[PDB]
Amino acid sequence: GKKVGMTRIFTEDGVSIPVTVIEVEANRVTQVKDLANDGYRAIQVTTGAKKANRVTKPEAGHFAKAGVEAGRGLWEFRLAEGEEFTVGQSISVELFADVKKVDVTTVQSLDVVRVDAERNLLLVKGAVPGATGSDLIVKPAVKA
Amino acid sequence: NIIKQLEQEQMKQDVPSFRPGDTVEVKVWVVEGSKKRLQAFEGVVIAIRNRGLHSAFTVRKISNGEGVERVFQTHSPVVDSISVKRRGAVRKAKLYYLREIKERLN
Amino acid sequence: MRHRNSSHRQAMFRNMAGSLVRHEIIKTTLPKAKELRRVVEPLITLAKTDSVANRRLAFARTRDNEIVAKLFNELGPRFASRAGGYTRILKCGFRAGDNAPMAYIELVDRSE
RNA sequence: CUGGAGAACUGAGGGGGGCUGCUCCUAGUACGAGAGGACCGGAGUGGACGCAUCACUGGUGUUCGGGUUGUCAUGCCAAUGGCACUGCCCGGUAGCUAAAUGCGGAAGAGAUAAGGAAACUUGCCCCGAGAUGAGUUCUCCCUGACCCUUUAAGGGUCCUGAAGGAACGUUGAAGACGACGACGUUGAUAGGCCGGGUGUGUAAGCGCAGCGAUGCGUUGAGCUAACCGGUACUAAUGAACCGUGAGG
RNA sequence: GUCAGGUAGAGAAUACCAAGGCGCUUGAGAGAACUCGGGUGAAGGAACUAGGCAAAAUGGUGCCGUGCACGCUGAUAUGUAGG
Repeated sequence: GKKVGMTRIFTEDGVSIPVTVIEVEANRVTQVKDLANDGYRAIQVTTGAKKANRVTKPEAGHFAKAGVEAGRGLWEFRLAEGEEFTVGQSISVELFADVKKVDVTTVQSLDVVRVDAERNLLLVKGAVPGATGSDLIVKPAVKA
Repeated sequence: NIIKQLEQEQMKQDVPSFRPGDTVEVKVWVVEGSKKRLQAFEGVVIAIRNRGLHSAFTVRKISNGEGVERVFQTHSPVVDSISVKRRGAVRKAKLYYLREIKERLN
Repeated sequence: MRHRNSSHRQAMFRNMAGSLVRHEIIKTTLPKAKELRRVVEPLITLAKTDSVANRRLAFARTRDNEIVAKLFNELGPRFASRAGGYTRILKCGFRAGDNAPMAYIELVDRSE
């Protein structure tokens, strides 16, 4: 996701929680790594959009192979042998609904305040590294 | 625009209009174990910070012996109502010099 | 960490800005020309609309009656339809004295 | 199992780390002849050190704005500007700093010693192929001619300049050794012109009364830099250089 | 050693000007890895050190307290005691 400023939310009881507000477009998978080829399980995902004239076709061909629209940058995360993903699958922010602690890259064990899909938005209690408009990686807290 | 859209619904439009140097009464919720009480605070506004959802104002109260300053968050749920008693006729944005007033009749 | 003294810097731009208006073109170092823009166009924008207060404020800057007369009379109307970008910078090699990058800075006019 | 580029991963090894104390439930329990009264595990509340670090809480801010003393210039009064440490004092919207706020140490697994512990080896966080089994996985570009000829990774001539990258120019909050984030005309990164918000808190000019020093109407208005929301009628344009043409 | 104007001020200090004398014999852009020197910056104002040293604070006089007045006075008086 992309960091978009910071604000606070007031609760009904009265306390105010300072929240880092992160915008997370739909993340669309581009490549799936497996034991047979890469020796490990991971999925490569992209986000955003890039100008056609500026995206070099070595990546465009790589994107076109998966039917994926050219995004900005590429990231991939290792799997936990408990989930499966297919090339071209679109991943939205609702996956964070069931998890209360998240890791933002690293500042770890941050409470999640609110998640919505209609506006592709995620909320984190605290501060995260980087200025506004920077790229952030949000994953569930490992220290359970 | 993402930030602004997020705070518009959180802000409250029932904010009364007051100016620095005005005598203000503000009601604040109080929690004592399991009860909600309304506490009334009397004082004079000596500073207002306008930032939208983060807008706040400082009120100085001359207590029994010494003054007490209190910074209220305008849009916080803790504050319930704000009422103006006197229309102070000052010509300064921040009245910090009262640490060490006329009436506007307008 | 950035993420002449102030008085000298302010006076120099005030003088150079007046000379630019008077002559419509001047030869100066490229960094000076770039920084001069942030002082020059704001004058022309103010001159687009004429008022007693604007005339006085325009005088408070450049402290010259000739320039104010030059403004509000033809620089105003000549740039009324133009939304910014009243200045043009042309690089003209380097100064022989100290190899400084020099450039002509000239208002978009003189199309006779 | 050595052709020439732009990305995403596997992580051996190495470096920074194994905070402390108290209360409550477990419990008028274990041990002991009574009183006194657990330890561990779990949860919660402070302080110290380090990373991240600004929506909200303070301070600072030599450019903008309000007020003012002595003197001077702009042929004048009023209205300004420059100098006297930023003339002196009182504040603030962006960037930089913490007192405040927020996160991390704990738990689990194989191997302990003494007689199955906070130390070692891990898990968590940051960095990592000048770590030679020699570029894994994915993707983009390339099938061009004659002589000499001791006939073989030999030399010379002619034709060609892809993918990708660098320079110059508009930006540089990565903290000046700079090949780095993006954008460079199907083009809003910066320097302007507008609108909105904040700060400053009643300007210039005009009018009534007092015919003075103030205040009111005009007017919650005028002004406002690095920022927010729009607009290319200005300028980053169009030719080179560098890197090749089927891989022992 | 002498001659050294106007305003402000007790003065021969200091600041601001006229006349006169000058820009001092390398410059244009970019910002600080804090080598140096000032103003300002929360305060349990001594948590530093042998010594609160050097800074800062401070200084005055439309004065009755062993706290008050201070930049301007429609008017008293369109200049009051008086040389």
